Amino acid sequence: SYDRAITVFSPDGHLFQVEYAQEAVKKGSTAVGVRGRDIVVLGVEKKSVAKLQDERTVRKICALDDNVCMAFAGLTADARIVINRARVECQSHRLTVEDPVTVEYITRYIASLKQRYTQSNGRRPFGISALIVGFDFDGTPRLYQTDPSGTYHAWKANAIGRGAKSVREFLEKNYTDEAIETDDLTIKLVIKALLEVVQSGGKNIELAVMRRDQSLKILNPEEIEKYVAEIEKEKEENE
Amino acid sequence: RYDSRTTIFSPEGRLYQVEYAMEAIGHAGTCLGILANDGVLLAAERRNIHKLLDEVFFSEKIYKLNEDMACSVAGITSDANVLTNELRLIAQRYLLQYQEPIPCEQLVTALCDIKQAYTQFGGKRPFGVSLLYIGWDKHYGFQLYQSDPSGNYGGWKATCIGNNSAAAVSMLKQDYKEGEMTLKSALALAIKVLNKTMDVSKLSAEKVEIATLTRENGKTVIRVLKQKEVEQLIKKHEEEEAKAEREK
Amino acid sequence: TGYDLSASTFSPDGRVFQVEYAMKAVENSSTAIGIRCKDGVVFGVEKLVLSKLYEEGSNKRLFNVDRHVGMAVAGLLADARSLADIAREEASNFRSNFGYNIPLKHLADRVAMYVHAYTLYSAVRPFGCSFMLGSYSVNDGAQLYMIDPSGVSYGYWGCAIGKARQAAKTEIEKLQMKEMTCRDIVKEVAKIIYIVHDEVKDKAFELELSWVGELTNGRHEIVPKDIREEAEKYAKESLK
Amino acid sequence: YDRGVNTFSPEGRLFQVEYAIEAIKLGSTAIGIQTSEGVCLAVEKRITSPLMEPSSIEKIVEIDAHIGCAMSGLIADAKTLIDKARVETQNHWFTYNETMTVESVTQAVSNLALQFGEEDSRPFGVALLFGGVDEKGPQLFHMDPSGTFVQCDARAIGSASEGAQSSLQEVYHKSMTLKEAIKSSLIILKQVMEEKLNATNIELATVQPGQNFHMFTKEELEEVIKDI
Amino acid sequence: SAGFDRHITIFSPEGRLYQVEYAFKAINQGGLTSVAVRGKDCAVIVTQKKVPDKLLDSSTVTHLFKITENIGCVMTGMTADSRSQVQRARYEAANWKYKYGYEIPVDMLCKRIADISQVYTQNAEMRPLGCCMILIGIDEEQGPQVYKCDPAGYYCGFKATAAGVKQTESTSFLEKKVKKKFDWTFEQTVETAITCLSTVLSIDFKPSEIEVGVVTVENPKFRILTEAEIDAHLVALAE
Amino acid sequence: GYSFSLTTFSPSGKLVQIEYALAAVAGGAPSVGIKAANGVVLATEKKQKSILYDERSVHKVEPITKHIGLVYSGMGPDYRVLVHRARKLAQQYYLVYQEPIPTAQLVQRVASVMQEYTQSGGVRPFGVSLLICGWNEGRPYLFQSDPSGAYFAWKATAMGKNYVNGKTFLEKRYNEDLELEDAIHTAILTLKESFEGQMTEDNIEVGICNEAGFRRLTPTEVKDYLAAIA
Amino acid sequence: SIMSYNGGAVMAMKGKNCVAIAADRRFGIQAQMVTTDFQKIFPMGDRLYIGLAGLATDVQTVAQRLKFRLNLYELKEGRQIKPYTLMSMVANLLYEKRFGPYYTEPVIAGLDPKTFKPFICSLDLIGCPMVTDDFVVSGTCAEQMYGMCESLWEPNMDPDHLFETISQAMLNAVDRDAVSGMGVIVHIIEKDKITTRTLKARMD
Amino acid sequence: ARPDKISGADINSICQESGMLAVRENRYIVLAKDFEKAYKTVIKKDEQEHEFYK
Amino acid sequence: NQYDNDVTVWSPQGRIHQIEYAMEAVKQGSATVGLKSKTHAVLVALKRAQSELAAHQKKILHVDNHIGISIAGLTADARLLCNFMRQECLDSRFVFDRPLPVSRLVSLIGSKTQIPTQRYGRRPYGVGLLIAGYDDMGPHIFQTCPSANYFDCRAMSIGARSQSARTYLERHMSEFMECNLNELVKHGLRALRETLPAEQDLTTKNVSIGIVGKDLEFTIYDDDDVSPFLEGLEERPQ
Amino acid sequence: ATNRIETLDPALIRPGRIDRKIEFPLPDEKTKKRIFQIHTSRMTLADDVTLDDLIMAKDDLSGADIKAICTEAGLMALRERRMKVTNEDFKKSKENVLYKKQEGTPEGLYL
Repeated sequence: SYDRAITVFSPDGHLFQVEYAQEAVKKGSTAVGVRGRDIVVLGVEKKSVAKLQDERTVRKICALDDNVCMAFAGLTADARIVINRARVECQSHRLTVEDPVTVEYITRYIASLKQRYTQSNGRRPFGISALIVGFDFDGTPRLYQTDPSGTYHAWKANAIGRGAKSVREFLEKNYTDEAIETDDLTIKLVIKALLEVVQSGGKNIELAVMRRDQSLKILNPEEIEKYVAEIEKEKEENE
Repeated sequence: RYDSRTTIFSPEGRLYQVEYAMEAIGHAGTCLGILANDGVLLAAERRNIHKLLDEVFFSEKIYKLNEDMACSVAGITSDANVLTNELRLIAQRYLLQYQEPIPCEQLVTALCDIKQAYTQFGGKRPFGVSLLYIGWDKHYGFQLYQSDPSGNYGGWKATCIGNNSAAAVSMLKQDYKEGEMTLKSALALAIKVLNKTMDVSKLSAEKVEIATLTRENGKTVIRVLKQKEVEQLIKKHEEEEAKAEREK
Repeated sequence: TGYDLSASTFSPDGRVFQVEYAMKAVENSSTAIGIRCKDGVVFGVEKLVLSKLYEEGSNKRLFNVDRHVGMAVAGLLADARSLADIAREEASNFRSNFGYNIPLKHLADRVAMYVHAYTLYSAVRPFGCSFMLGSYSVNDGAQLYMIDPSGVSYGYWGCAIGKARQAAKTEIEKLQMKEMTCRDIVKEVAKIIYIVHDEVKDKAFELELSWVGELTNGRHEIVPKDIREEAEKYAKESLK
Repeated sequence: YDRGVNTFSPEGRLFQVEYAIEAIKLGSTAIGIQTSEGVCLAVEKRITSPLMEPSSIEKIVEIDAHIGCAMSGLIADAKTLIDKARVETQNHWFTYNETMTVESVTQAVSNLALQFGEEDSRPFGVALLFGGVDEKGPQLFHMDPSGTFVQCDARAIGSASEGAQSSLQEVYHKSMTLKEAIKSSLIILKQVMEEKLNATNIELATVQPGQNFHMFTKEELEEVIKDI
Repeated sequence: SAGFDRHITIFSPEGRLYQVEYAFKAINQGGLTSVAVRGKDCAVIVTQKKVPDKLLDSSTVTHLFKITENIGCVMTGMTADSRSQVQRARYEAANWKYKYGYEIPVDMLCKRIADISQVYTQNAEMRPLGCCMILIGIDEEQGPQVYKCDPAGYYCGFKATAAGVKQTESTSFLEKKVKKKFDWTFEQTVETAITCLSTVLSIDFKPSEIEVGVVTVENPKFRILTEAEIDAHLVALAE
Repeated sequence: GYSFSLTTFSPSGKLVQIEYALAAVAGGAPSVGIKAANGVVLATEKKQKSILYDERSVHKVEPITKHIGLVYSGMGPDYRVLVHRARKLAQQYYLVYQEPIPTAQLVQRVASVMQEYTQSGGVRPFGVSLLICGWNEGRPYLFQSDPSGAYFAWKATAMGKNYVNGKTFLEKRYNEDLELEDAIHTAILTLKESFEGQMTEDNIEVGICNEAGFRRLTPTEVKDYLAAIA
Repeated sequence: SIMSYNGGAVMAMKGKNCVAIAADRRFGIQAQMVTTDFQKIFPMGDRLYIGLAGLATDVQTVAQRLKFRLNLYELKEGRQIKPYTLMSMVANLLYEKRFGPYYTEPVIAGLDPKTFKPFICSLDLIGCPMVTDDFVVSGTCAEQMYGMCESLWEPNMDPDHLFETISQAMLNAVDRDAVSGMGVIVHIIEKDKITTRTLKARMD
Repeated sequence: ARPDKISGADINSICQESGMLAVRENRYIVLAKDFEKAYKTVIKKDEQEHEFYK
Repeated sequence: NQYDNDVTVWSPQGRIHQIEYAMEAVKQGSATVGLKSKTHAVLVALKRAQSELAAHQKKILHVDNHIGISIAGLTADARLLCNFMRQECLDSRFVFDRPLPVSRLVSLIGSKTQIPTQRYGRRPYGVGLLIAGYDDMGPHIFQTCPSANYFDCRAMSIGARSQSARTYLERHMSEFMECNLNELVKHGLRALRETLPAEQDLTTKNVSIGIVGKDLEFTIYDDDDVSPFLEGLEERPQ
Repeated sequence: ATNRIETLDPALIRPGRIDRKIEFPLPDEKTKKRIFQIHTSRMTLADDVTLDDLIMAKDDLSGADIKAICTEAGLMALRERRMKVTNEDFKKSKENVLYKKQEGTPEGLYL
């Protein structure tokens, strides 16, 4: 019983820092991710270019292997350390059994490390929640999410960061059965998610794709302008 | 209320010591580096300008770290020595392992991880020091970076130190330059920034410090320049002030 | 007081309350005395049965560390057992490394340093024990020692550890200790234990007598107290 | 006060273990019933979103080919304990060419269910139900965070366990049959749950001595649901 | 002031620390008086006993502790710290004799004991040895020496020396007494020691209370005096 | 009641258990050191508490090598520990390089030692500020450090009681170019400015640093010089 | 021998106001050569070279280790290194492997940083320094170079005669040598400039 | 030379202790032992004093 | 009351309240009674349950061929000391190839439990051992405590409301010594039936009896050799 | 009426005392327009803006947001001595009100 420390329970059976460390994620930048049937795609919002510096270093979407893709929320330093560890874990797994690394094993690694990191004596838990997207077994699209407690939790679409309830609520009203594939409709689905974002500034949108066989492709802020134009065309056709 | 250690969180989730480390940063020396191709610069303000020193070190904030990189520094001064010896050791380990100069980004992330390991672990004092980066590589050319006690690092082209440099960043945005790689132009711009931002009346050269880094034919030399060109830079900038009062 | 928590801190007047609280903890324990004669050392402990649940021969505070050295402890019993084990270990090491019997002063100094080191640090408490050390040697005679909870260890002729610490040595010092053999000192210790606290606060007690000296040829053991039965036929004559 | 695992109460007791027993209560419910025909077992999933894939959340896991499990509380402490049991079972088969019986499984788990210690970490926050078939027929086993392990004939855990045990002792006797106990359990489930019972809410795990393999029911559970 | 409740060894405001200067009267819980005298090629220690008891012995009560065959010392304060410091001094003098091949000078031992007390002071979490040690010794080419060791770790060494309980007065008398430039032909030293303690305490007592520790450049062996010769000196100073 | 102890920052300021250590340093014995053109002169202020104490036992001016002097203003028992550290460390340098260690390198490593002791959180820092000097490569140097692990370089400075007044006098009286003897004169002047007046061959203790090496002067030449030097 | 596994020959000769260092070019296994461009003379700062002969693995590893400690020393202290400092550093680096020794014979050749004072020294495989004034040699062939350099050296030598003397000595001693050959690199340095020449050797 | 911690009101009381002790001496003469008793009586805890760490 | 938190801190009255709190934690266990004859040592405990469907928690557990223990208090420390007990048995069984004397075993138990009562970082063990064994001098009934002051007796009883059991031992400790096994065991349960409230009766499923003899190996029983021991009784004198 | 609810007596939120606990969440992004309508119902304004531009700006919504927007727009109006408030007043008012105050905390954290 108190917000210190991590080790003792509440008198009604809670952990304060486990519950409180998710708030740092919940005040963090928004990053969504869906799975198609063949091409999986995701993206972050709030690029927030401050007019005088470069932004190629602030990239919140990366990869550990050619088959898996990353995202996170919360603070950036824990994401840096966890991904730098996870690359070496992926490569050590590759040094073992010669398969491409399954998404399930590396999510069990990351959440397990995060949890046994939390259980120890006075280590501040990683206030992040990762998005781990891959299509490995005959191109079966999978995306799991993490938690500061360290619970991998398999979804079909995902939304975190600021206002994640509303952004996930849009996918409730959007995600019918016949999404994909239909890759173009998955493209427009990512575009409608970016239009349903908390700010949807139009130029602060950064999205990355994976066709389950190719590499990670960073798009261009003219294709997305065409996507916003055809989405506004669909809104006018609704009228 | 929920103060005591660096670890664990305060319930927001916010932090205590990262914020207080930045507020430790703000009351320190002001430095800057500028947008320049074919070279890059560093500026620094002389703390403790009392007359009974020696200045036989030639360098008080600048540390020519590997061959082609220097670093300004700001904050608690002995922790800067602690980090700079280790950072030279990291760069020299990289050179030992590969026989190639370090391309500066993994160097920056390595130092950020060194700082971050003291952010998570407990109970240790995190380094209340931000510090700059100039350097050259085989992949991007001249570069600029901003280290932070959080472990976050920013690739800038016009950098930021604390309360004595928020107005400097405001002047850097309002007087932004792009396209001119002429180093004397950026040196005059930095002279203007330290003329307004420092409270030194008429900008005595003993209170300033300027170091540059140019690419010469294979060598990538670092120029800790002397005082007389600083003197004529001051006279040039004050002639530009006379040009400014031509509108009266 | 307050200011009384850790064993490493001092007081604003300069003493350690942990040492003091460890000292007066043994004050509540049972009375244990000792006295030597000109050719031996006699122990004796006022030991109490709880109500009817004991067995008269359990948990005897008269230990026996070495062939010629044994303890007469009082205080916390398990702490005394642990300290007895450390004494046995030290006597074993001396016997291993030097090939003869441990002199009692050196043994007392090593045990006193062990006690003192357990008074030094803050993670451990001071001991809650106070005990006796008796010995005999043909080249050294009888030596009777005494160890406080702090670690101040020096010698006596006679001692008492328990409630009636003052009230025993009130009349121990009127014993003519030098000119007597220890077989007289047996019934002396019997009358000393028997005079203090016959029936007052508690119900019943029980006597043990340890015994080392020239008569045992360097052995240290409990008397055959039942043999010659020195207490009760004198105790019934010591009530008048 | 009570502030840590290294301090008793003036009357008892921990006062950390008590808060772990309190932290049992937050979880979803689960019910297992021992029948000599075989051990049946059930759980609620408590699905939040339609995006939340139902077969991904694990409640019944497989430790041995004839040993099931069910978890109640913190997911990751349970995952650690399942990991250790999965290791230890295999070591027992390794060193003995035989199956570790489920009571001995539970002794092995409860050896460090309380080995909690930060120096010389915290106690765990999950209660576990073990179902299996040893040589003596089927076995149903109930442990706790405090390691006080005992056999139970039909134990219910988690939230709303009081009326679950009440209506369970209302309906239970020693000579039950299989499908009767299955429907009797799912009646109590749809009495303690808040949502409409369907194919995604619950899942069953049935182990039999002649049907040792596949301690699970997949979409025939729909047919079991529609018979009420 | 405090304020900080001075629990552990930290710096209090303006500017002091209180643990060691509480340990300065851990000597004063001893209830004892110690006097050292260096005038000429002899050196004299004197210190009383406090024995109220007839059941208590007389040989084992001595605080004159022979460190080595040419180095003796005397202790005050609480007895356990004193005896522990004595065994440490014995062990380190033996280590000197093993390593360096010759008998240790008296100064180096004081330096080592001061270093041990400083290390116990520098690092926390150990009680800092509240006992004061006074050393004497003969050195070649330097004559006699007297040194004092603090619990504070500040060793010093000088001619007329005293520590214990009542030695502000003893140092006052030795300021008034060692100012006249008389020679010290060893009975002068015995007389000044006995009379300075006999003016501080003003008891003029039996030869059975004080212990006299001497060392002289005619036999550099440390020497403890006997009852008969103490009585001989006492009636020799009786006028 | 905060800071307490060594693991956290303040809400806005600096480290209180460094500031109080500096306060205990400033509450120390006065001293002065002056870098001249040819040598550097160090001198202290050493009054015995009584007339009993001996002045051939404890020594303030202390050599680290044959060409490096070093004094302090603070607490002796910590002073000896860090000096012994510097001794062993300079000998390790002479083992590795077979060459006498430069004073800047000593200041680097001693500063690293002290900064390591200011690292969190179980020991206190030193109550010791240093004055390091030596005639390395012709040009003499003068290096003052502090318990925070930092260091400086002075022409002339002081440490102890009334160091601000001594500093104003050294700003006033001293200048860049003097000799060793003139530096000795103004050093005894600025020491006698703030000390008590009863100053003999024993109350002060002076070591100099020639280009011929370190030299720790004797009371013979001290009473030869300080017998009413002005 | 183990020293005669990859061959090797390093000659240094002290002139009047300058110093010259030369080595062979051949690299290969015991009788089978591989290449003609193997570096054994490494620049360590300005106007200060080092020569390494013996086992090539120890040569490259010791050269990189010395480069490591050299850069750390010259970046802790902004001045450049004196040659005696280098000699003590190399002796320490070798003597750390007292019982695990590297198999090399380092030769240091450099000038004074302040004056133009020349300097030569050579070391053993455990770190025994030795300063002379005429010449030091190392490698598999020894006695040939000893005879030639004791035959042709004069105390005060203009850089042209120093160059030609070390040229003829190296060429004749390498042509008598079997396992080391295939071209000669020559470094002649001085206060003004650094001259590097390659000689037309017998490629047999 | 004995610090610190003398207040101004204490001097005259020390002088009174010394003078009335000399009245008990039945002499008008102020010796040092008068000041000894005066220091020991009117100082009035604490004191040791010092000479450690300066 | 700020000093009543930790094991290391002495009280200003000198009584470590951590020890007495461990004693009170021991007093909340089950009832059990141990008593010996000259030839046969029998310890009898009481079982309890979580629910009606649940099994009964066993108390008497096997240790060795001539050693068996009762228990009251914590269960993790119970199995911890069980593992240590079995280890100390089989170690000397391996080295000396003899069965142990019981006294040195229980001294090892006290020395094992001393360190978690003196240093900081581990709580004292809430433990209720009653140990029955056979050395060369016959049966022994020892009892333990969290203060590691192990007691030798002839008849003890610890747990909740064990005082009536102790008075029964008082009024039959003269009678225990001569009888054979059967009425000795029914004396034991004529202590356990007074460790209960009188509005219910001691059943089968709640009791276990362990006999070790000078020629008989230590054996635990449950309902089946106990239904023979449960006959031969009268009702309580209501 | 409270801001937080977690630090309150469970004996005071029980019924008998209080029978109608009432949630105030920040309700919806649609009635943002109703508060912009009401708080500009009696001030002359041009068309020149869409409230959707002030719907897709910030994720937490309040009358404390919208009334601050209105008052700062009036400050920018009397700053530029106009009426019939145009779009640039809304844009600068938007940015200055979202900054003052909602950000948290100095960079960075998070980002």
